[PDB]
Amino acid sequence: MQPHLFTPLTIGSVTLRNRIGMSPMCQYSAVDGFPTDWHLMHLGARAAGGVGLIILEATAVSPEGRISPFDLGIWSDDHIAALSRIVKLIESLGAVAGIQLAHAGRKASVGRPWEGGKPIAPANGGWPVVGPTAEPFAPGYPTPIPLDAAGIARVVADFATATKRARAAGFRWIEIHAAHGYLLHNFLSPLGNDRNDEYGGDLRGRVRLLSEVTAAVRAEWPSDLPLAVRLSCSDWTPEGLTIADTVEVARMLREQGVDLIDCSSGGIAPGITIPVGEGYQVPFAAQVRREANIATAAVGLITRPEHADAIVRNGDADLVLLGRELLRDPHWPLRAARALGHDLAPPPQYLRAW
Amino acid sequence: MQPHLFTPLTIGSVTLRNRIGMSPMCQYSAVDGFPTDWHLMHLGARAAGGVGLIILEATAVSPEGRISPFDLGIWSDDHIAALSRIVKLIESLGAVAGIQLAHAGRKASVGRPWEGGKPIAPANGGWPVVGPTAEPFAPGYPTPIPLDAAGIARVVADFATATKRARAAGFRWIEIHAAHGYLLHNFLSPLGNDRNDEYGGDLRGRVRLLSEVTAAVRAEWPSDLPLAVRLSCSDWTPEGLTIADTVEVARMLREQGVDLIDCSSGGIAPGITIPVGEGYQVPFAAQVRREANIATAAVGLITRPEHADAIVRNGDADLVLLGRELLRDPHWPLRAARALGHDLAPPPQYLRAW
Ligand SMILES: Cc1cc2nc3c(=O)[nH]c(=O)nc-3n(C[C@H](O)[C@H](O)[C@H](O)COP(=O)(O)O)c2cc1C
Ligand SMILES: Cc1cc2nc3c(=O)[nH]c(=O)nc-3n(C[C@H](O)[C@H](O)[C@H](O)COP(=O)(O)O)c2cc1C
Repeated sequence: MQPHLFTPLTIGSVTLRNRIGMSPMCQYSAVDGFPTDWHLMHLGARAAGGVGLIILEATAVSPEGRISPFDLGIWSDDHIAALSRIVKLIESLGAVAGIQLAHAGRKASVGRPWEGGKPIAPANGGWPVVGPTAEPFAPGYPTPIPLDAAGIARVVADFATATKRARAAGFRWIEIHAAHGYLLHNFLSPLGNDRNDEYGGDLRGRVRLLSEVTAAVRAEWPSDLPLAVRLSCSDWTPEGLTIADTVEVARMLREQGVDLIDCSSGGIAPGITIPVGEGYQVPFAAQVRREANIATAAVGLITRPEHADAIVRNGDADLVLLGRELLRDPHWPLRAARALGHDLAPPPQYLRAW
Repeated sequence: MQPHLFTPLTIGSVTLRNRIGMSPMCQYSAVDGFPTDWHLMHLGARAAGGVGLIILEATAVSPEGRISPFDLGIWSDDHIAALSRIVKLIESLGAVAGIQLAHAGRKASVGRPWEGGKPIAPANGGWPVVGPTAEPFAPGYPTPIPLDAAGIARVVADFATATKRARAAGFRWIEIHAAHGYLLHNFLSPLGNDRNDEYGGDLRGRVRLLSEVTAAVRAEWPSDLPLAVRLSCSDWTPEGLTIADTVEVARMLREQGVDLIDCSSGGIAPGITIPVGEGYQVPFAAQVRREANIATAAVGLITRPEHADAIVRNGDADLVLLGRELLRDPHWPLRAARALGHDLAPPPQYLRAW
């Protein structure tokens, strides 16, 4: 009589068949924000693998908000068609389709990870980036234009429009990317802010932008459908965001009608030694969930089925997200099920294999 | 000097990157012979997973030749567009796109395996079947209208047009399905085929259909592209086909220009006890390679990386085809490379996971 890895989960009118999600993972394979056949196959395989929730990569609410020129985008109505096609593949295979709205902020305009991931200058078809202050992310990175009032309203509107498009594309779950040194986290974290205005200083100020985005997003997204935020729970130095801070943000987000905190960390700056290891971020998921009375997703080097189960049974999170493990093994849910002794049918096309 | 599982294979203008092929596997997921997003993801995924050669399922050269109403088709020019799209995805991931042309013949007009695979009547969307004699396959199956002068050269033409179509879609490997109880095998096997024409009785006779089909295909198939034929090598019964016969058939197909025999078995009639087990068809692949001096593929309950490798190292076969292993694990070649100590990188999108 406790929740396990293969217990459904209901928020609003959306029921995940189990507690396994595919974590948002950029593919750097879009053209002008448009997906290719790559995306259909990549996301499809996991939905056929048996995960209950596919969350699409960081999808840029605007061109300047992309990590790379190859980022999936949602800044035009033209983006709706190919995304809904992806939604239909995913849902025919019994998973729920979700999407991560993103803005890379001062970390935008870089090359693909597998090409060294170096900043691309505006001469080579980069673009000027934005942020809370003109403080570059690292040596060699561009000097961001600090957002003023007009730039801030633009972002909120951009998230708001993106939300409409996601709805039209048939997504039944949306996550706001407010982690990994990107625009929202950059505002939230003391390490990147020097802003003395209402969008910095105190925690109440530093959270203002995430809060305006959340409200704009939430207002466009039917109360009926799950909304998530992904946070960088800790900056992993004493002078940055701590879990305590995160808890207070989660509490405020809950009040704004967010259904789930997806609990990540890192990214605000380079050179921060982060204690990586199996389930190293689960404790953040545990704390947020207890203390902010909100559902959480746990993530980071979760690869073993019994570990995933323990996370759900121990009430440390509601959702277990797999990144790399699902890249290695899109059929992991099916193996998880047999390892734990739960019932999961493969695609009918594959019955004669199992 | 001599090869292992990850050694390239050249035939004409086509270089397979390793010795691992995906065995043709019917998906029962087409409408009027057209594929869906199911196929693109299903086939793309195994190419993403690093197999050298993707053989598409049994693709019907005519409507009547389909196993099920839901079979892939290549009887119409309409079918070119969608299949080339499948080919471009496959080729973009570094694998070679192949296709198996098929005619279910007497076993034609049945439902999906997971829907009881029971015959479907003409009143109910079924179609009258065709083949060597008027004898049904088993209790319950329709009555095959025997093929005449006319019927025969329609089948031969069909295989030939299909072949033109496959070239147009960009397939660079073609296999003729002359196994599993289907039209060509049905004519080749004494069991259940009592024909007494020049298309029956003697081996010289029983093989005529396959040889003409072979000739037709070869003529349309450019000479720099490999051609394979899958055979049932044994009927597993005393009075049926034997490795001795298959060896003779192979020797004949080598002289017709066929580049490889894909060595399967079974399917002529029900009630034949088949001694299934790991590598149970591999001695057939060995013997055909030994005595007919022709390249071969092995297939049948091969799952282990070292066994697949041992098959190639020993010269039992040139190519190892995996069916069910790849349904279960599209990424098998990546795991098999790691276990045997060969370099095989995953798609760049996935490098962070390996
Ligand atoms: C290729 C790749 C792409 C990623 N893309 C995103 C992304 O678009 N958005 C995001 O919030 N996190 C992204 N991440 C981080 C993961 O979503 C996830 O939080 C973390 O890697 C979980 O660890 P795991 O990969 O060990 O499961 C990505 C990670 C990888 C390896
Ligand atoms: C779902 C499924 C569909 C298949 N469809 C075909 C087919 O279209 N053509 C064919 O020649 N063999 C077909 N086969 C047989 C396999 O290609 C293969 O030769 C045999 O299963 C080899 O053993 P393996 O699956 O253990 O590798 C199919 C097998 C399965 C399980």
